[PDB]
Amino acid sequence: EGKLVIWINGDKGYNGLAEVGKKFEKDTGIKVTVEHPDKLEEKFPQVAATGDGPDIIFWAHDRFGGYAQSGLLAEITPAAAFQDKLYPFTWDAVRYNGKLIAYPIAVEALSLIYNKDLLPNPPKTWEEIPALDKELKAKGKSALMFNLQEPYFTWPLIAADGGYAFKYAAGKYDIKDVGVDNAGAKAGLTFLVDLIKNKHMNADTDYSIAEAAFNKGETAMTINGPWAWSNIDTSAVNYGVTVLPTFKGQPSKPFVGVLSAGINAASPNKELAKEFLENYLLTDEGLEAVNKDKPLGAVALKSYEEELAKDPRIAATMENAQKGEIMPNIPQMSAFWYAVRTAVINAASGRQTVDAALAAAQTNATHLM
Amino acid sequence: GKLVIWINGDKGYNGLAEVGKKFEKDTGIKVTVEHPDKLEEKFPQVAATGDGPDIIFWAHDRFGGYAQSGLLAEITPAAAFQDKLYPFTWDAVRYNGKLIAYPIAVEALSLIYNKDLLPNPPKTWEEIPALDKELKAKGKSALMFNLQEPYFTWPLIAADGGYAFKYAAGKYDIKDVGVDNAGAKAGLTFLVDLIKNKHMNADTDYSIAEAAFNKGETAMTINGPWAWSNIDTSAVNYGVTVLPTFKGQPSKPFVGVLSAGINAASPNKELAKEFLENYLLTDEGLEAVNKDKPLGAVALKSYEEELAKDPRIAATMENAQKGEIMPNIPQMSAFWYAVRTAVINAASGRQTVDAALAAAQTNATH
Repeated sequence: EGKLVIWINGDKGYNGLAEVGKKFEKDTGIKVTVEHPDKLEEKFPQVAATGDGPDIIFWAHDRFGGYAQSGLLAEITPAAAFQDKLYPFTWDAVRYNGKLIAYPIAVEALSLIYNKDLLPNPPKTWEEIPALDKELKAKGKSALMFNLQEPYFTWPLIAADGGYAFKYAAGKYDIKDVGVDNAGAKAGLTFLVDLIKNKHMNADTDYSIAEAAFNKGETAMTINGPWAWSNIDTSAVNYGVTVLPTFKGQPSKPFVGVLSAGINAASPNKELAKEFLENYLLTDEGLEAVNKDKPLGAVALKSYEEELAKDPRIAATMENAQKGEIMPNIPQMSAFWYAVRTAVINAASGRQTVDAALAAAQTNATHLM
Repeated sequence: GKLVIWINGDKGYNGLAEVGKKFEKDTGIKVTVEHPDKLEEKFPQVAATGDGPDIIFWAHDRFGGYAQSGLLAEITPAAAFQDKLYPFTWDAVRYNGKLIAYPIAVEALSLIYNKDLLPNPPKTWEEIPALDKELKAKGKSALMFNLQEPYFTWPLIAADGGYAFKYAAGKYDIKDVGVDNAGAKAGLTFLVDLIKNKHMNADTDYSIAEAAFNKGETAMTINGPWAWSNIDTSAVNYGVTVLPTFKGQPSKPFVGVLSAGINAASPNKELAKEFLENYLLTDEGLEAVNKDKPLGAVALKSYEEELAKDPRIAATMENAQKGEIMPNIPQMSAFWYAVRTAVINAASGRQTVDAALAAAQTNATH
């Protein structure tokens, strides 16, 4: 019953795509049918939900937003290693309401096309076109002709100095929507409290107790960060560092801290700062110099991370970071931490149930704003 | 000219100074690396009188507060530079849709395990109770970590859908159309002026422009990869390049990304993913399609690097990176229709620039 029906426009290389289909079939036994029906982008929303639509549709990204609005497309979830194989801006094109809803294939935009016999070296600027046209008109030619009837062609110029269709409103933390009190949080906290109730952990275990027990070889596992590594290195323990365990088949989501270099808005040296950071520091040699002095852990620069991640501990830090959440960069985090500290302690000890501790934390977090 | 850099005393500040010294050797500009106590508290105190360091190093989360006070300069790296760092690290230094710092390093909790006690650690939290029973029979325990601090316990709590504050995704704002602002008027006025001064004709359309270029009557045109084959058939030896700037800013062509979507109702979603990821989005897969009918520039970096040996493709990609992604919402239909009318009417004598854009603003909205 497994098969793939693929829709692509008749002006694309659908025979080429079929050849890829045939390779798939040869490897998997699964038959791939490539079709190019007329009006396929109109037909798709008509048939897709009924159980007679294609499995895969190829079209320009802009139409997929409308499809996504109707819930016609499956959220895709490629691994980080796969996402990194495509240009970031192409993933931006297939994002809707913060979800990836397609795979990017190809990229098209307008360019400046010029006659090399008439103009061996074309102009850099729009402003130089009037004079260039005067010069060419003296030989009975013109500088520039393009389609003025269709805004697609004239928009690039119009947009240049601040024209736009729709303002993209940036993503934002919503401080009135706290998630300490939902089903997911209750499940995780209940598992934790149950580990305590069942005597697999003690409620009063803290940083030092855990560190000592691990470094003295009394416990098989601990949860900690790169700051703890050197203390373990000096111990007798042969340790590894790995991805955190899943809970209900989902990754554990540690908060991620990103050591960042900000440029003072009042600095008269902003161009120097940019030059230093981009071209001296954020290079393999620059990060190496810093790392050698005191380890950075995992780094944001791909080329150097690929070198550092030969150490599995660094690889694991990065893997956990990619599965985690970026620490929110807002003042209200203080209220969250305080409320949550209390909730876990009270649940861990039996002073409150899980539901009442999280309920109280939800109300405290919001009220402390 | 100089650079004073602040970084915490627990970081590799001597290493950073060595980088500073290399900068000085090349530029003649001295870099001073300092690690004052409480530097993250000091910065908003002295930056806000305007006498602080030029560069400050700290964890990204503190920079949100700084950015709220306008203490940090918006950074604008080129596309080629942004691509050198992991996307998610740029997300960490974004505030109100602006990049406010450069990401350096990445820190997170991991599972640390004793290889002599446990050569292969558990993949699941659920398997820990049984593992602990087994280890307790030898006088050991499975797992000990800091239960007092939510930083350490949150990973588990978050796993099944706990979160601090809902991040509401970025979104096109349909009540905010920008066809009628100073920038749009500037661009359109320059265009109308090209017409008024007889450097272009109001009536020029796709076919007229294509014919004139392909017959060697005009030095330049603006067009996409779809037009190339018709030029190839002409006598004209052509090049393809980056669009001209206007007021020293890039022309921003709309970018179309040919995309493959998976039907939400499909019972074959895992097959689709396998086909797309591991057969199609590879060099050999894209080559098969490309050989049949050219794709132009491609999203797959490894194959784009091969295709971009053709300067025309390189130029398409360069323009695409400087352009704007075509908004993926239905309301674009209203924008195009309104704007089509505005440009035609301004280009002709039929309306002024201001009145044509004003009418288009009102037509787009609704």
